[PDB]
Amino acid sequence: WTTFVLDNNSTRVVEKVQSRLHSNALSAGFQFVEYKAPNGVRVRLDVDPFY
Amino acid sequence: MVISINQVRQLYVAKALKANTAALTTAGDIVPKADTAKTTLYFQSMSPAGIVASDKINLKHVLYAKATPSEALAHKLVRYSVTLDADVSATPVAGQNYILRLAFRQYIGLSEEDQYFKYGEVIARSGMTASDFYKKMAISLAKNLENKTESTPLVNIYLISAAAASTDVPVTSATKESDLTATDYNQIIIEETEQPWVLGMMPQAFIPFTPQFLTITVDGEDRLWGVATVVTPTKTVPDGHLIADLEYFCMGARGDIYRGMGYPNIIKTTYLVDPGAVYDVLDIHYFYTGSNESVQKSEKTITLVAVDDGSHTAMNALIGAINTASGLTIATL
Amino acid sequence: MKTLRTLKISPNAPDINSVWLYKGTMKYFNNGEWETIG
Repeated sequence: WTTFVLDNNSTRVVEKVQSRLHSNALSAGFQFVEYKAPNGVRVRLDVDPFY
Repeated sequence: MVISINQVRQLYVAKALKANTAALTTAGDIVPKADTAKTTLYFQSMSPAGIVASDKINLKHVLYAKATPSEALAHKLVRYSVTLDADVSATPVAGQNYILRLAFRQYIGLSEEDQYFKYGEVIARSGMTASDFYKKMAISLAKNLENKTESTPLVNIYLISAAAASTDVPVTSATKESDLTATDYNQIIIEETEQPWVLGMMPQAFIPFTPQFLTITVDGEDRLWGVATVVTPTKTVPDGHLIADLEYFCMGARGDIYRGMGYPNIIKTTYLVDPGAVYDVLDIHYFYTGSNESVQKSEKTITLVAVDDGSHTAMNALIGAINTASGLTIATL
Repeated sequence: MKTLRTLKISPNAPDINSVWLYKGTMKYFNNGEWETIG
């Protein structure tokens, strides 16, 4: 999606953390779970250990 | 199958032509009986339970009599020729997933609302030739279709090498990349399957389909990576399963309408048509009109079937006899 | 006026709103083609 830019304000892949090594202490990480396709097609996930 | 009737229809099998009611010994024997004035015509059939005679045809009241061959009834299996359209690319484009989508329209239900889709996926690579693409694509389709193990794939898949552009090459879920060696493969063929037939309760139906492609990215636009063009069929479901349901239905106008309903408490009806043979047909349409104030008509058909043997020897003799006897001039197919 | 603001390194062409870098060649969508640069 070259058209868009995924703002960290909204995604928050990198967010703030209280610490003692620093005051601007960060933390990264994100995961994609859903995908909303056209016409109401919504795919969630249900991870099962049996799998 | 349940055919439609113009007030009735009836069938009489003709395994042999004997020329005399005294010469009717074995079942299926038939003789066209007509007086010297050609005022009436009827057929004497050797039933397995004896002898029966067809209703009497007022030869002044014959509407149409046409003999149709067996080829005219053999459903042709619609083929296809899937290929990469040189418009977009005459070779696979690496990195693009060449998905193919088979679209089945008359799936278990009768309607076209009852659709069913079977897919096939191939991601291309560098140096991947067209033949190699058709190969992996055929394999993906087979392993997705034939992998039901119950009755039959929804379609049959074949490859064709340019060396022998007529010889097909089957591809099933048991086939292996190693099994397919030739490199001059041009196309993927997708023919439809003869589904199961059951006298009385599973008629000769089919499942029609169209290969819908899915779009890839060439120079800058989404694009359908192939074209599905129909080629002339090369396989025809024979007539045998078609005449047999005709008899099973046309022998409840003479015999019993109950066939197995009260199962043990039912009649055994002996059907004289071999469902594994090819049969020509001969329909005659005629009516009956009354004496006075009873000029309404009762139209009624009499069907006659005879095994085709290369040339239509059995039916052309039957026709010639009916002509010399009734005075008609039915044309010999 | 067609201003690009992304470059993508890959062996398969990216969206047309980006440049295409692949091992010694860059390409941008011009005249319905990926026009190399000399």
